[PDB]
Amino acid sequence: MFNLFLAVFPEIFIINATFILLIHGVVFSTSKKYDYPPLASNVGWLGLLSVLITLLLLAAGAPLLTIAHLFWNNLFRRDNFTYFCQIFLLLSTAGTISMCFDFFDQERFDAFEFIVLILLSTCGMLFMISAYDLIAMYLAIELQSLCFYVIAASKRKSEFSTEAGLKYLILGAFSSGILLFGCSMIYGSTGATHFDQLAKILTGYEITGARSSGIFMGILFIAVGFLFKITAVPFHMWAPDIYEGSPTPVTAFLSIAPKISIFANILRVFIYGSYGATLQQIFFFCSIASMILGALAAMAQTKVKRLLAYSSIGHVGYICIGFSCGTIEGIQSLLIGIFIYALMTMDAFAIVLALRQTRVKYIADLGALAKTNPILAITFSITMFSYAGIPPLAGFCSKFYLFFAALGCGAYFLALVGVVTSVIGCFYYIRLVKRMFFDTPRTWILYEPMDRNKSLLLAMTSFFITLFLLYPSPLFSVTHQMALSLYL
Amino acid sequence: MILSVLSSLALVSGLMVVRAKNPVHSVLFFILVFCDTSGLLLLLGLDFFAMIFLVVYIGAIAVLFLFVVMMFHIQIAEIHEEVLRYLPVSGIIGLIFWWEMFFILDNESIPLLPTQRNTTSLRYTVYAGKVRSWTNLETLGNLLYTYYFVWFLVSSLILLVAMIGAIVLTMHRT
Amino acid sequence: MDLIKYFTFSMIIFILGIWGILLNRRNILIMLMSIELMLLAVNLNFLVFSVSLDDMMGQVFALLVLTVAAAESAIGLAIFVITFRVRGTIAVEFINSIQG
Amino acid sequence: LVWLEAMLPLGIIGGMLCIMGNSQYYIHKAYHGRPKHIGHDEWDVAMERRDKKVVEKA
Amino acid sequence: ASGWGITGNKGRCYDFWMDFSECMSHCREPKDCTLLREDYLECLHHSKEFQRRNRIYKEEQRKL
Amino acid sequence: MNTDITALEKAQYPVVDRNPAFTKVVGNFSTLDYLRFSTITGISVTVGYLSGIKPGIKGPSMVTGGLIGLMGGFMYAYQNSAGRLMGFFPNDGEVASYQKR
Amino acid sequence: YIAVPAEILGIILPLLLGVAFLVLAERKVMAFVQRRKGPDVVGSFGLLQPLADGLKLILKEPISPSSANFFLFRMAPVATFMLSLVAWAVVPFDYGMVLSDLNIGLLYLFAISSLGVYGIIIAGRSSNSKYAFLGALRSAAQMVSYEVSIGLILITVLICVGSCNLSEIVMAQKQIWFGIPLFPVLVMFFISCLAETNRAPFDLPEAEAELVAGYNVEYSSMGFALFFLGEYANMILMSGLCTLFFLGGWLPILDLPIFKKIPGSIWFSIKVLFFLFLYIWVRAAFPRYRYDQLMGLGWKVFLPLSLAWVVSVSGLLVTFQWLP
Amino acid sequence: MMLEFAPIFIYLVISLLVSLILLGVPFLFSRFDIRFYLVSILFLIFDLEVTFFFPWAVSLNKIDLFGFWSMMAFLFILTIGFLYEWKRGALDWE
Ligand SMILES: C[C@@H]1CC[C@@]2(OC1)O[C@H]1C[C@H]3[C@@H]4CC=C5C[C@@H](OCCC(CO[C@H]6O[C@H](CO)[C@@H](O[C@H]7O[C@H](CO)[C@@H](O)[C@H](O)[C@H]7O)[C@H](O)[C@H]6O)CO[C@H]6O[C@H](CO)[C@@H](O[C@H]7O[C@H](CO)[C@@H](O)[C@H](O)[C@H]7O)[C@H](O)[C@H]6O)CC[C@]5(C)[C@H]4CC[C@]3(C)[C@H]1[C@@H]2C
Ligand SMILES: C[C@@H]1CC[C@@]2(OC1)O[C@H]1C[C@H]3[C@@H]4CC=C5C[C@@H](OCCC(CO[C@H]6O[C@H](CO)[C@@H](O[C@H]7O[C@H](CO)[C@@H](O)[C@H](O)[C@H]7O)[C@H](O)[C@H]6O)CO[C@H]6O[C@H](CO)[C@@H](O[C@H]7O[C@H](CO)[C@@H](O)[C@H](O)[C@H]7O)[C@H](O)[C@H]6O)CC[C@]5(C)[C@H]4CC[C@]3(C)[C@H]1[C@@H]2C
Ligand SMILES: CCCCCCCCCCCCCCCCCC(=O)O[C@@H](COC(=O)CCCCCCCCCCCCCCC)COP(=O)(O)OCC[N+](C)(C)C
Ligand SMILES: CCCCCCCCCCCCCCCCCC(=O)O[C@@H](COC(=O)CCCCCCCCCCCCCCC)COP(=O)(O)OC[C@H](O)CO
Ligand SMILES: CCCCCCCCCCCCCCCCCCCC(=O)O[C@H](COC(=O)CCCCCCCCCCCCCC)COP(=O)(O)OCCN
Ligand SMILES: COC1=C(OC)C(=O)C(C/C=C(\C)CC/C=C(\C)CC/C=C(/C)CC/C=C(\C)CCC=C(C)C)=C(C)C1=O
Repeated sequence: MFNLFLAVFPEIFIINATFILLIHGVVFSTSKKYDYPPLASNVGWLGLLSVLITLLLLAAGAPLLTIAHLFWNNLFRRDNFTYFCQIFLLLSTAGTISMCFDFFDQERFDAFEFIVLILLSTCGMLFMISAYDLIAMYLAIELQSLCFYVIAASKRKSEFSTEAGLKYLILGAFSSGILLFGCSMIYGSTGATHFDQLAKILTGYEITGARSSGIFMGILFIAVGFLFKITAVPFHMWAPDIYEGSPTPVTAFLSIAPKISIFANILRVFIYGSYGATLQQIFFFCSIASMILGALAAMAQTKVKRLLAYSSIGHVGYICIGFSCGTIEGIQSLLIGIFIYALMTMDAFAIVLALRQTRVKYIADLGALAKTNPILAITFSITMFSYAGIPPLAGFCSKFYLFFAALGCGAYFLALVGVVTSVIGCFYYIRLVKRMFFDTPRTWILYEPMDRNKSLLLAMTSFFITLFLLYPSPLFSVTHQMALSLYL
Repeated sequence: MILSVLSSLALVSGLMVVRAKNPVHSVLFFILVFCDTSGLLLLLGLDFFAMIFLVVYIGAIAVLFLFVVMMFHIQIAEIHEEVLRYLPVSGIIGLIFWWEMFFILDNESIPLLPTQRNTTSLRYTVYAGKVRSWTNLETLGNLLYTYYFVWFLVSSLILLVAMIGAIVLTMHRT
Repeated sequence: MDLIKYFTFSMIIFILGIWGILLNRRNILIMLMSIELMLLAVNLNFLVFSVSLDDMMGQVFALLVLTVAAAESAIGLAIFVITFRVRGTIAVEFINSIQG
Repeated sequence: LVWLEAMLPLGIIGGMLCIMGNSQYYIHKAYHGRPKHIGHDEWDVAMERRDKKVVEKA
Repeated sequence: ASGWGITGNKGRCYDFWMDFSECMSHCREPKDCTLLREDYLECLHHSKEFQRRNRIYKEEQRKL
Repeated sequence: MNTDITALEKAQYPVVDRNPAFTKVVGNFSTLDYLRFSTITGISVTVGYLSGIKPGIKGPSMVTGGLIGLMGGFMYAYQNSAGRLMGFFPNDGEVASYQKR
Repeated sequence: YIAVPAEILGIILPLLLGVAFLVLAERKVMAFVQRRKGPDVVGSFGLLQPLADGLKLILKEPISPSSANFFLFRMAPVATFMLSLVAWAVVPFDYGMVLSDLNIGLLYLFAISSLGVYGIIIAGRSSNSKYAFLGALRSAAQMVSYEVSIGLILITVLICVGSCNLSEIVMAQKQIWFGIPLFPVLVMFFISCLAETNRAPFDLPEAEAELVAGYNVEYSSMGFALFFLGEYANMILMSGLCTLFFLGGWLPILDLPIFKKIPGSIWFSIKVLFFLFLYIWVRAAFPRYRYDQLMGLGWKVFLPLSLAWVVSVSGLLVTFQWLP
Repeated sequence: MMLEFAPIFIYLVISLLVSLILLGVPFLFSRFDIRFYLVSILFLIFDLEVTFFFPWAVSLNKIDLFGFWSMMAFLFILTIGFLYEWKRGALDWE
């Protein structure tokens, strides 16, 4: 009996460690004897440790995660794809946590519950990746969402943070209701919620004239929920406001991990299921809309956070082009894009968090940065050029695939849109470089140097961004492996 | 006919939820909607869910809403607005949803037209399933804690998040 | 005709929630209430289908969805409370400062 | 023995409870011909419906 | 598809489901399992049964 | 409760025990298992101590870190030992001990 | 179904009489403890006092203050009174003596209890008086707080019985009354019942002298009477529930032919009378808690103990395989 | 069977009529306290706990040890939450 639970050792450990940290934090934060010490950094270090131990347990036990698969079948499904997705999710969570300590001590954000909520949301996203039934998928999505709602409003006396939370909760709850409605329609039409059963029922028919309008609209509503989650246009406008109004570590965490989890869900639901061309057309139109709107709105922005939010919207458009084309290379390119975008976003938010120690808000606040911190201005410039997709930086992969699929699926309007939006993006990315290097403002802002954690993370992500294309084989092989494991 | 009565009550009570000028009144009508829903559940033979909808939706959730809305003391000027100018946008959105979504089951689940003949005699009775009948309660409890226990525990995690968030966002210790 | 009548009941509840979103631009508390109405309609959809299909999966998920609805309302009302506390008012013109 | 005054209202309450039981019990018995059976399940209902036929059609 | 019935016995449509699943588990073309699939879906919704009975009712209303 | 240990991906090494008992797995702990266990626990205690200095609770922080490390290290050692007995990990020692007792 | 209204009236009317005389019995017992005579002028031994008070109330002019919640103000007492009445549909007085033999009766009682709070809340809010509103909020919070412990004790009984049917709960005590092994649970249940019915030592609405205005202070004539009647009917119901769950309902004390001679309804009535006497006695014996103290007791004492009893009973019954 | 609910409805109708008769015959001759929200939240949580207890309590004979320990884990999570609330002062009304 005990050995059956080897399939959930990683999750058991992280949940138990989260409980231990909750108890530790609440017991000593309330201690008069110790004079109510702030425990955000102490619990943060212990939680980073817990995340790393979870990663060790998961990575080193790859076969064991598939033990007792028949017993666990109606609860979840673990395979190679989920293996790599969960490893990447844990790595992203560890990096995001490591970027938070200067924020904890200098702002004096003393709430250790922040770390606990991050860990519980990580548990939720882990269960999201392995979900193999509509019920499990919904429950894990809701756990993740509720944790985000709470942490988005963590600055509870701030107008901005409270506004972010309110908008997030209302729009999140609305989208979740729409998705749940879709799930109910699919169950009513097919008598099934398990992904295997849905695959068997729906395969071979798609729209064979006598199409289940119940099945067709259930798929549509579920897709609407998914598109809200990935911040695809027209279900996107929550994202810029929430990203800007939330505390910056929250914004960094939301920018990466939920995308990984929800894209795992989307792959395993749609790609593994079957209504077909309708849904790929959904993602096609949403990709085009996201690219165009992201480019234009980002061009309008004068503030750093909003610029990065709109940039992420545009990039999810680029990524969803891969899902749309419906090929093994499409899935592989989507995964490569997710990985590279995540690393670049981690780099960008490490810089943003470093600059938040002097309250960076506007793009113009970067003036004369090439004088006051030359190596920081260069590092940030490499990130921008990578965001623009200039070769040989890592960001060039997403552009290359966008056009590869445009000429592979046979889509020339898509190629035209890609060209135009890429040029617009390059303009608003090099505007930052111009501000740091070319401008001569009358008043300068002198920034405090970053802590060791962010400097090390920045140093590694900056080598990856510059040098990835010299040795890109491991990512290519692992992503091809994952794309194949979805069906075999 | 009985489903016509309950659906009419639900329709009117829901319109009152969304259209009452006073939010306390909205919470009270919401409570009427849950009562009607419980009636439908009793018609379906799901007495456990019928009672739980009273215990949780009315007994706990609506009470929370009422406590919060009552202490807010909202003035109507802060939330008033004329809705006559929304009739068209609601007309198109409602109709499209009406035409698509009230009739989605019609092609898959075609109704049996009631004829001028007693079909009740064609009801076949299998006494084997009637020797030991299960309540809704015990049928649900046979499954929640053993075959689908992981989802049960994840729901517990969701409730824990609710508790933590409620404390962290609102607590001001005296 | 039973199944079409049970489904249209839940359907009118869902459409009422949608209308409540559409008609309450100055009243975000009612917007939250409309979202609960939609969640109730989905829950009813699972229960009706469970009976119609003679299958228990609709019933397990209905209970879990009730748990989600409870947690959602708790957290949402906490966020409402803190927004009101910061502003002293619930009017929508005081929650529009993030834009662009 | 003055305390017996307080036992009269309590005795009246007890008699009231006995009435709420027995009156509803005897009315049901008179109408249905036999006392109410606790635990009437699907089997008992099917038995009564089939017994209507087996009696009336004899 | 689950097999758990609402009254504590095997679900009404579970044997049809299992026949369809067992067919699809070895037939490389789903068109070979079309008949079993439509039997499963007929058990869920009774569409063809009710359609035929409505035809009978229609003819009765026409000849009266 | 019906159970089935059968994994999706079969074991690539001889199966000494398909479903080893808890105490058998613990008694199967090797020197390398104990090294992993002790290293994880020691690192966790060290992190607890160092992160606890600024709040002033280095002792209790050491205890908390040590509890986390003890649980994680035991889970990791159990994972390795059970995987060896089940044939999922290289298990030369288990096979040698099995072919003799 | 044509005779169903006769059964319903045969329940409701004697219940209203029983409430009218419970008020008199409370006055009499309180007086006798206080070395005085209660009402003994209006009728012989004061037995006509309840009729006179009810007649006075119906002949009293209603006030209906100039509030903006004219409908809600009068409907709140109707709601609480109807809820107090409808719980008796599932109460069995003897074997087969019950209006509705609900299989889900325990959860139905819990639902009714949870619904009881709305009359008090609405009366406080609709009365247009800050004192009434504050008192109503405090009373509502107290009732919801003690409802948790009531529900957990219900779960303990349910674990022992294995069915939500009240008659089955009674007949499961043929071997032994549940109040013997679960005596601390019964004490907890009685105290929680006191708190749930806003009764002494938990009667905040009665604490006008303590600067705590009750939720019904603005009510006169028959709305106030409806609140009062619902409260006393709920006291009778809580006594009945204590009898059903722990004292074996209609069962005799000993399974002997001498005890089986007297009808089960009389056994049930006598146990209910004992519990009502304890209600009155407790009101006569002790002072009252403050609101904060009783809230602390609800959340810090009775909830943990109720949960612990749930765990202990379930674990013991599972271990030795004594489950129903 | 749902047959037993019909007397409850007729009982409700009669009780309502009695209420109207009794009530109608005499017509012939800005200080937000967060602690109430908090107690509402706690009641909601433990209300759902009782809800989940009911099927478990009637099903203990069939789910045996596995169901017992799964419910125990559920309770462990919720009781950790309760301990958090207790330490933070959510249960103190002074
Ligand atoms: C604690 C607090 C307090 C508040 C609260 O809780 C909280 O308090 C709680 C208290 C709750 C009430 C409790 C109780 C009820 C009664 C229920 O109402 C029963 C209705 C059902 C039962 O009705 C019949 O059921 C049997 C017949 O079915 C009868 O059996 C005969 O027939 C047997 C067979 O020959 C013989 O063998 C027997 O010997 C022979 O006697 C039986 O006598 C009779 O009862 C359903 O019936 C219908 O359903 C049919 C199907 O749809 C419809 O068929 C139609 O459509 C068909 C096509 O579809 C066409 O083919 C048809 O031609 C065409 O007619 C039709 O409309 C109608 O029949 C309606 C809900 C309500 C009000 C609750 C509301 C909510 C509360 C107030 C709660 C509230 C919230
Ligand atoms: C202040 C003022 C003062 C004045 C006042 O108001 C207040 O004071 C108030 C005080 C009131 C009295 C209080 C109490 C009673 C007793 C009642 O009479 C017994 C009730 C009847 C039925 O109930 C019994 O039966 C149940 C079932 O067995 C017992 O359950 C068992 O079994 C359960 C399961 O195992 C266990 O769980 C239980 O523990 C176990 O006990 C239950 O306990 C027991 O009560 C007695 O039945 C009998 O009558 C039958 C008639 O048909 C006869 O049947 C026979 O004939 C058939 C045809 O051939 C054959 O088919 C049958 O085979 C064959 O037997 C037969 O004689 C016999 O059965 C008569 C009414 C009266 C006097 C009240 C009058 C009005 C007042 C004076 C008020 C007054 C107004
Ligand atoms: C060809 C690529 C495609 C096009 C993209 C080009 C992107 C760059 C744009 C080119 C235009 C000109 C760029 C000018 C940058 C050169 C100046 C520079 O970066 O110097 C840095 C140097 O920045 C670095 O530190 C770069 C380190 C990267 C290490 C990469 C080498 C890896 C192996 C080397 C091993 C170690 C050294 C071996 C020999 C000792 C000095 O930084 P400061 O901020 O001035 O002061 C630093 C503080 N302090 C001197 C006190 C330490
Ligand atoms: C307020 C009280 C707090 C209590 C906290 C302590 C207990 C918490 C629960 C800890 C897990 C179980 C610990 C008890 C050890 C004894 C377990 C045992 O006796 O083994 C039994 C088996 O026990 C179990 O396997 C149940 C384990 C409970 C599940 C606990 C969750 C652990 C992790 C789950 C991972 C899922 C992801 C979590 C989602 C949040 C043997 O039963 P059987 O195989 O003979 O037959 C089965 C049964 O009798 C018939 O149905
Ligand atoms: C791939 C392209 C090429 C990459 C090349 C990689 C080469 C390997 C890297 C070589 C590293 C060289 C430096 C090694 C010596 C530094 C040792 C750090 C000592 C240390 O204890 O640092 C502590 C802080 O933790 C820290 O600062 C460490 C945590 C910093 C984040 C590191 C990552 C952790 C999370 C994983 C994220 C993964 C993201 C992937 C999406 C305390 O420091 P202090 O004493 O100065 O006091 C700080 C005030 N509080
Ligand atoms: C400058 O002049 C003006 C306009 O003109 C730009 C206006 O509009 C308006 C006011 C009216 C508006 C804004 C209605 C437009 C709203 C829409 C379409 C709702 C959808 C929301 C968004 C953000 C659009 C995103 C959707 C896209 C891009 C396409 C949908 C998706 C796919 C094709 C997949 C005013 C006053 C105005 O003065």
